[PDB]
Amino acid sequence: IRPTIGQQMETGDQRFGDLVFRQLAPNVWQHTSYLDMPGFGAVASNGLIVRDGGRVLVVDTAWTDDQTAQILNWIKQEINLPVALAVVTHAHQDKMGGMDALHAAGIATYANALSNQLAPQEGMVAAQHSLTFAANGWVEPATAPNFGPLKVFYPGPGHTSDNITVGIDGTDIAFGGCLIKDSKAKSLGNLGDADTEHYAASARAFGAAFPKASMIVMSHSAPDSRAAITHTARMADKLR
Amino acid sequence: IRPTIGQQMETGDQRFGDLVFRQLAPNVWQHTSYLDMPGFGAVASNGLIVRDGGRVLVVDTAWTDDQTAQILNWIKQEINLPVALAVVTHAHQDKMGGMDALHAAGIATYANALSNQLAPQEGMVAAQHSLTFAANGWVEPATAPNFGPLKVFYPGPGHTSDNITVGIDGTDIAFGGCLIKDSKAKSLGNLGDADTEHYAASARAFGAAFPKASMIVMSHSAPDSRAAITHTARMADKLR
Ligand SMILES: CC1(C)S[C@H]([C@H](NC(=O)[C@H](N)c2ccc(O)cc2)C(=O)O)N[C@H]1C(=O)O
Ligand SMILES: CC1(C)S[C@H]([C@H](NC(=O)[C@H](N)c2ccc(O)cc2)C(=O)O)N[C@H]1C(=O)O
Ligand SMILES: [Zn+2]
Ligand SMILES: [Zn+2]
Ligand SMILES: [Zn+2]
Ligand SMILES: [Zn+2]
Ligand SMILES: [Zn+2]
Repeated sequence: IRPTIGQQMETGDQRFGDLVFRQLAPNVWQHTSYLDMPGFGAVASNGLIVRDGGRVLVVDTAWTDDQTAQILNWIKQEINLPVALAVVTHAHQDKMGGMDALHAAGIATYANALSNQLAPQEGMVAAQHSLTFAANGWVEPATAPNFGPLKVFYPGPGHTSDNITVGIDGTDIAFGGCLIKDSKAKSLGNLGDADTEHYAASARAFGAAFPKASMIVMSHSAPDSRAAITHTARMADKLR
Repeated sequence: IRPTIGQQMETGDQRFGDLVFRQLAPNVWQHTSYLDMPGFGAVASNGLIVRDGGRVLVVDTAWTDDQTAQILNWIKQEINLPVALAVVTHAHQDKMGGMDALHAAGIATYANALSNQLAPQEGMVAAQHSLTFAANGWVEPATAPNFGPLKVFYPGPGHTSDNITVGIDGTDIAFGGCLIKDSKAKSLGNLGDADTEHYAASARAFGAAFPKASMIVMSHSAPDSRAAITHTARMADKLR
């Protein structure tokens, strides 16, 4: 409802069960789910839903299996196309807590190989398939077959060592997950698993990988301008 | 000759210019090079040389180009066979400081894709080829072509997020690089770039990957028993 961390609801948001959905482009929506921590309040987390070529592609789970099943039910009601695959952007609960729900639904799942290696240690179910990356950060194409417009980029260690990012070709949208914070953020969030030496370069690498995108989507704020990238990088410069 | 950090010279060590070489098995030698730190003395770093029939394989550079050129000169004098390739075990100076000497010699160089992505940020030159890894840490074989007895394993983040390890097939030797400290060590060394949460599991994963290796080679101590692995993991348990 009214998160302690994460954006508030605004015009253009559709409530569906315990989740919120917002259309960002003709074929792209943002999903938002909430983890209610007793004595603290709710923490919102955002991911994406993309319609491409008669199928739906999901970026990130919700915090829980039940919330992720609700995402799939929203897709069934609003889009009514098969969900071909999901990409999850690192091995933490806000991005991978709902993997079992995707697997039960027959959806193929993909994550950075390192995310799958870390997953059990982080309390997560690993994805079924591992993405690997060139030294320049771009996904190795044979590991990401039939990805439609999704352009998957590993920017380097930052929020975690395994964090990946996703652009949507043909749109104005790029997704930074938990790496990118908004242009008005006062902190970089949870740095407990973070690489404070390399964070700034990784944020800048994300910006340079998706130079055209004007709508920067992220895990814990509303979509922002490219100022979110510059601000995240400058905040991260202070950690070195 | 007498490092402040690293093993001292014992019987069976051959001094060659500024470096020290020790035969570990009929076809395996340890190379040792020294970085003199002003007011502190020398820090030794160890890598390996492996003969595989009519060719030689190298694990890790020395600290500098000139020291690495001396490794190549020792190989020429003592073995007199071509170096087919080198594998470097993460993007820090002790393991990658001499890349330029390998390249000048025409030696094909390999590192974790992440090491190559970090190298420019660490003041290193990237290797010319990238290794990638499965979700259980084993190298993808197509990325390690014609590696002979070198069995490359990524154990998870520990000393750094990119650290890799190498078993020598057909021997009882496995190389832990800077991840593993000796059985008598009191500290884990430089933890500035370390993953303190995952270190213990990564050290144990290295041991489980090479369960019959009885001689554990590491960057800054003489070859040790498997107690190097178990003691490293025990110290790392304390970081969590
Ligand atoms: C919004 C954050 C500060 S929390 C989240 C994440 N942690 C969890 O998913 C944990 N499971 C968790 C545990 C307790 C709790 O109350 C809430 C979350 C992380 O550690 O990165 N991402 C962060 C970020 O993007 O900065
Ligand atoms: C033996 C260590 C403690 S230093 C080495 C490495 N650092 C360097 O290569 C740096 N270039 C460097 C900078 C200043 C200096 O005085 C010496 C070395 C690292 O940071 O991991 N590996 C460590 C380890 O294995 O624990
Ligand atoms: Zn996270
Ligand atoms: Zn987050
Ligand atoms: Zn963690
Ligand atoms: Zn190091
Ligand atoms: Zn070292």
